[PDB]
Amino acid sequence: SIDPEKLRDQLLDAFENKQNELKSSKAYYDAERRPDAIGLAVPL
Amino acid sequence: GFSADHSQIAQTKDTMFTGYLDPVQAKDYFAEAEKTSIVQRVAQKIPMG
Amino acid sequence: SADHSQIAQTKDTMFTGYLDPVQAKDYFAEAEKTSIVQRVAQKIPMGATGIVIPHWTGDVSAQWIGEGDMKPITKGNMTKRDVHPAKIATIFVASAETVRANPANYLGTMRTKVATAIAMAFDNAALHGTNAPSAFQGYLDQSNKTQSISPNAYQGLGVSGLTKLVTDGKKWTHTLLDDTVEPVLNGSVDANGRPLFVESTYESLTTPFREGRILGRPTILSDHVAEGDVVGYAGDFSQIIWGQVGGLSFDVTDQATLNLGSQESPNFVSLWQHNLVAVRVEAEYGLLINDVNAFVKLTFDPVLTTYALDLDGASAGNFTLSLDGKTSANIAYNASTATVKSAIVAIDDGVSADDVTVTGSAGDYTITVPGTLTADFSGLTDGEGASISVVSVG
Repeated sequence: SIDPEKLRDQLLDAFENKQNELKSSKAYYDAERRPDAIGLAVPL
Repeated sequence: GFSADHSQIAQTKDTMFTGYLDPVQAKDYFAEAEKTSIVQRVAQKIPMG
Repeated sequence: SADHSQIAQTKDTMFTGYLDPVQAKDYFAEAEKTSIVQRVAQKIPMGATGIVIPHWTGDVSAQWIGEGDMKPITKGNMTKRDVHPAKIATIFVASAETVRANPANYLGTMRTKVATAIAMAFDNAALHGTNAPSAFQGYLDQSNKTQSISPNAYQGLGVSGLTKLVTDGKKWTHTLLDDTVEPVLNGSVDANGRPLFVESTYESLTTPFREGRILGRPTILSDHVAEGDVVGYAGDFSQIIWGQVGGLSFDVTDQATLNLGSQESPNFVSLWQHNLVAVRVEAEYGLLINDVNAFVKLTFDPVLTTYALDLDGASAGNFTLSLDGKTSANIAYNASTATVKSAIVAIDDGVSADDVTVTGSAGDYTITVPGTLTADFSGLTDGEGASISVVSVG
């Protein structure tokens, strides 16, 4: 058994570690700006 | 008593038995509780990259 | 990569290119060697911690008594010896393209050749003691007894050799011979010039070389038991126990880093950086011979034996020396070197100053004699570590 006070805060950590990588999958479907999508021959 | 290998009388002290009759392993009855951060209990958690 | 570097395999002079005329066999490949010791000694179950063998040692005793004559007290006593494993290991390394192509099945060929090299190292470390690890206790060649066999093998093994073996209370159970022994078993004739060991028209192979018996004992044959003057052994092969903690592991990487140099002059190569691949090979063995004097070494005729005498720095009293159970006088712990030679030729036996030799000084003598030599430290006041040992070939 584990104290649910500790388990809550352990699980928000695991959850937020996922959110940071889910950002990448959202960026294609929402068609957001991506560093690799920018066509290089265009002047800055 | 008698000496460690007293020639007439066998005893558990006698060198001949060493490796039989050892003391048995027990758990650590005096272990500390594994302590943990106090600042993580009082400061607000935030996400970071 | 440096082509034909001494460590790395890579596409170099060793490969023809795999053209159609390359023959599917090396038609002159000799068949692969195998361990002898692993087929004659007791295999004992063993783990990484090693094991303890207990032994009894009490003079348990009882006495005749009269009517009412009150009875005596007695003792058992017990002892132990521990035995430990030792690793034997090696690495081989090849270019990733060499692993890909596997030319002439070099990788499979290596994986069998290392296994044979390890099996042969275990034989020689147990038989001859060559480069033996610290953990092994005893090796066969360390025996204090030798018999020559070459003029007539029957008189050799069954009579002369057996006499010097049973006289110590040791016993004969097996005999182990090199394939170079064949032409001294062949012949070994009776006085009318017929051979022993083979039937009346000489078409049959020779009886012991069939793996047949000699005077009830089985004969074990080998292509590699010989070294120096020694061509075989006879003794109580129950006195040998051996163990193996795990089979040959093979472990493989492109990702690790090796050193191609020695430890103090290293040349680190990342396998990933040069795109090499390496294979680790290892096994753990253990061995114990209960005592090495349970075996008589077998040789051709004129053999002569060297012994090293070591008093462990003891500082007053006398030792004494014996050949064939005949016993010399007491000799001082510091006696001048020619004294030892004089005390040996003073034995009631045909040993003489032209055959016997000695070198060294007080308590570090090396003795050379045409027989079974033993030493007694009972006359020595502080000889509490005193010892004698048999010297190798070199």
